[PDB]
Amino acid sequence: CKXWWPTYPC
Amino acid sequence: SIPWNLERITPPRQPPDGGSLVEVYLLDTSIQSDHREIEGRVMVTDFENVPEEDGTRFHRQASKCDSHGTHLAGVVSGRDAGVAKGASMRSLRVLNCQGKGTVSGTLIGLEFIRKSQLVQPVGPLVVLLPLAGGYSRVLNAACQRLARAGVVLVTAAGNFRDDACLYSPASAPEVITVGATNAQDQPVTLGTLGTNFGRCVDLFAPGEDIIGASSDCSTCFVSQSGTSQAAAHVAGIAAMMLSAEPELTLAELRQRLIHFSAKDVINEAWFPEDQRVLTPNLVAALPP
Amino acid sequence: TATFHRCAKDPWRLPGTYVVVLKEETHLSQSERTARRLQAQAARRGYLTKILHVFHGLLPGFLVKMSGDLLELALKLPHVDYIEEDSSVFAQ
Repeated sequence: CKXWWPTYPC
Repeated sequence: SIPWNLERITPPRQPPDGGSLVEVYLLDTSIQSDHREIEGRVMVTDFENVPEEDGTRFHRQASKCDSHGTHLAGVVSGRDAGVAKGASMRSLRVLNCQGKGTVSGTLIGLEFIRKSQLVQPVGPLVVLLPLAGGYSRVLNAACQRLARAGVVLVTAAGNFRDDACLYSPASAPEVITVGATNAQDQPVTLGTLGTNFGRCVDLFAPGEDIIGASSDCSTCFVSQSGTSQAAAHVAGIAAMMLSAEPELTLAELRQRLIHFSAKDVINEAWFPEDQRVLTPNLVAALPP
Repeated sequence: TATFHRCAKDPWRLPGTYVVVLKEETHLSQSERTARRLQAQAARRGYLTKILHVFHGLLPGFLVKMSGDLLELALKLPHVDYIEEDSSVFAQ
């Protein structure tokens, strides 16, 4: 997973 | 180091260009076609048939209008977080900025797909319908006719914590209808509602906290939940299966989806008592 | 033998627009003529109609914006299989 990120989190 | 849902569909014992022989049509909202996750993978058709938004002072912001469809295009074919990274997609706009469409607009969109196919045939087609309305004789008939013409249709079961047979296109038997499960392999709850269930659902797939392209910026990602996300996983898995075995009929593809699914991992106590024996206890997965 | 259908979820209905579905194997030329016949018969009764789209490829028929008062008349047109009032679909 839950959330929001400015780039691919993984 | 991998989104939970992509790990879940991988056999327990990442394909870089899976599904390349297949074209996936998406009937959804507008999409941010220049988002790095899907740029060059999705072709925006000239098709648009949507009702006006509710509320006289509605503000049409692209980041908001494009949210749903951009995330789903990413789940199917996205560079970093997609299931079938080699599949090409074509998008048709049948949902407005508030996610609302009409049965007539959806019918005209399904017709546009078949007409496009006749004019310039390519490989096997998968049509993703991440939407639902009430039971519709005409929408089920159009879906049945397109499936009989050789096209694979995948739809969301619906997010009403209800029997999927009361909704369309979920209730069309020729369409692969997909419910949503979470990281604990349990049916997804969405506020006071959640995934639909019953005899019209073919299988479940990951549909909670799914990382995918966010239309807030060209490289942004956001998690979303719903039977639309679960249906997008099955459209990606179907694109991979059809790309590896392009001669598969619809019946054979449905058999492969069931065979490769994880079995008996859902606790049936979540469903109403009479629906437990009617709801398939299957969570989609890729073949080895 | 032609029947009328509308959404059971009353708030999702979209009255005033109807999908007229013709029998299987009805040709596009026959669908267009049936749409024009509906407009002409409706006009004899003082009603305006608009043919928004003529379907062919999956299901033969047409989409018409008209008063539901004309449904008894429309169900008697040649080739009609059934008529469905338009309704909403939502992102899931």
